[PDB]
Amino acid sequence: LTACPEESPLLVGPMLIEFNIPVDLKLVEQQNPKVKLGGRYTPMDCISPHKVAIIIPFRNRQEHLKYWLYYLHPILQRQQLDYGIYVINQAGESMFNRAKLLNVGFKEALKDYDYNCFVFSDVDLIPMNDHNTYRCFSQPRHISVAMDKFGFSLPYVQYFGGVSALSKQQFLSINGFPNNYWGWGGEDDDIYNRLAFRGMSVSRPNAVIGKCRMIRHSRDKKNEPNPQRFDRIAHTKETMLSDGLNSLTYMVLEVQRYPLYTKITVDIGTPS
Amino acid sequence: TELTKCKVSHAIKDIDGYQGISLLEWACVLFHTSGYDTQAVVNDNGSTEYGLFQISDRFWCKSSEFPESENICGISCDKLLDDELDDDIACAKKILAIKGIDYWKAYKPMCSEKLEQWRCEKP
Ligand SMILES: O=c1ccn([C@@H]2O[C@H](COP(=O)(O)OP(=O)(O)O[C@H]3O[C@H](CO)[C@@H](O)[C@H](O)[C@H]3O)[C@@H](O)[C@H]2O)c(=O)[nH]1
Ligand SMILES: O=c1ccn([C@@H]2O[C@H](COP(=O)(O)OP(=O)(O)O)[C@@H](O)[C@H]2O)c(=O)[nH]1
Ligand SMILES: [Ca+2]
Ligand SMILES: [Mn+2]
Repeated sequence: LTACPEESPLLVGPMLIEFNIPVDLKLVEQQNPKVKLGGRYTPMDCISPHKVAIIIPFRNRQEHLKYWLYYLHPILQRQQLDYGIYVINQAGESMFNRAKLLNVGFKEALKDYDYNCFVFSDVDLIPMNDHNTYRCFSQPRHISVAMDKFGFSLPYVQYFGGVSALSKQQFLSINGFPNNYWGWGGEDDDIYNRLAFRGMSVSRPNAVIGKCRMIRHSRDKKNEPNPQRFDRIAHTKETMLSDGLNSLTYMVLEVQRYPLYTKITVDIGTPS
Repeated sequence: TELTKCKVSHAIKDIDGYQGISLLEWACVLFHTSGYDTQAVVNDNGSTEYGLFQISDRFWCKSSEFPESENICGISCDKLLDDELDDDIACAKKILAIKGIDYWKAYKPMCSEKLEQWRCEKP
């Protein structure tokens, strides 16, 4: 009944991450018997102050999700987090909208439990060191700091894509994420801007414990580079007041509870 | 061909300073423009942008599907998809002289500050 230590005694540090040997979700449920229906886990040893909803923007990436679940589930437990896994599956075939799904993940996960922390994670990013905690900090946290994709370097100091974490309040303070970014790129830069325009700075683990692997993959159809991103990014200051949580509309088509996660299929509209 | 900051920086030397843009700014603009990929191809509004610089076939190069284009740079767009940057650079130079750095939309919003991070730190 005593709180979990600040740093988990279960940590292993650097880890081997590879995507060659096929995974069997059944074998994963097997290895992770503590994860309950829906992909919920709560430490029974101590009391974590980190009630974390991990939100994954999704559409046709089940193979990546397999690896994600396999690697992350053991890690999140090692980190003694009271967590929930949410896969926000974009229904349909129109342009992919990453940030909007993230917004949905926020509202949907809140329907389940009183989470105070939100980790937005893409499906293809695996942390290579368990010291890179998936929780919230005194400032918005950028987690996928050093991706093999970028030579294990932050590509630019203003970068906020991949995996990040905002407390409920930090998130609420910026009207959440934007819903108007259709297609690839820029939404993460917009989110970055939103933080600065609200007095928040970015917190990050250093480049060594922040090492991360992104499963190699090609850009998906219906998620082409958004030709407008650069212009939309220049107006974040004004648009963030009218495009975000407060302007979110979506319809839930299906809520699925598997043993290792909760997948929610939603209709989020079209680029208009 | 996915290049790197330093590779880009060394292959791009001849353009440094032209129209007042430094190598720090180009490294920044090019990362956001094509992720340094010389074979980057992207659609916009019924037109295509080619290579490291994302030169458009609308007015700058000739693409088989746009024999009408002004082809201001006088080159086939496919020549901007190989790994020889000489012609890409000369074309980029013309765009700078004519339309200016604002052709690259990532410049203002992404490369207006914090340029030191874009320097190549390898000899
Ligand atoms: O058809 C699709 C397209 C995207 N996604 C999800 O969207 C994320 C991003 O798409 P992807 O092509 O993998 O993005 P990247 O270009 O590889 O990744 C980085 O760059 C984007 C641009 O900076 C970001 O915003 C991402 O957050 C960041 O991790 C994916 O990881 C998935 O979680 C799907 O599930 N299905
Ligand atoms: O904890 C889990 C989650 C998933 N699955 C398996 O993974 C499949 C899910 O496929 P997908 O998400 O593509 O299903 P769809 O949403 O398209 O019904 C299930 O049917 C199971 O066979 C499993 O065995 N354990
Ligand atoms: Ca060339
Ligand atoms: Mn990716």
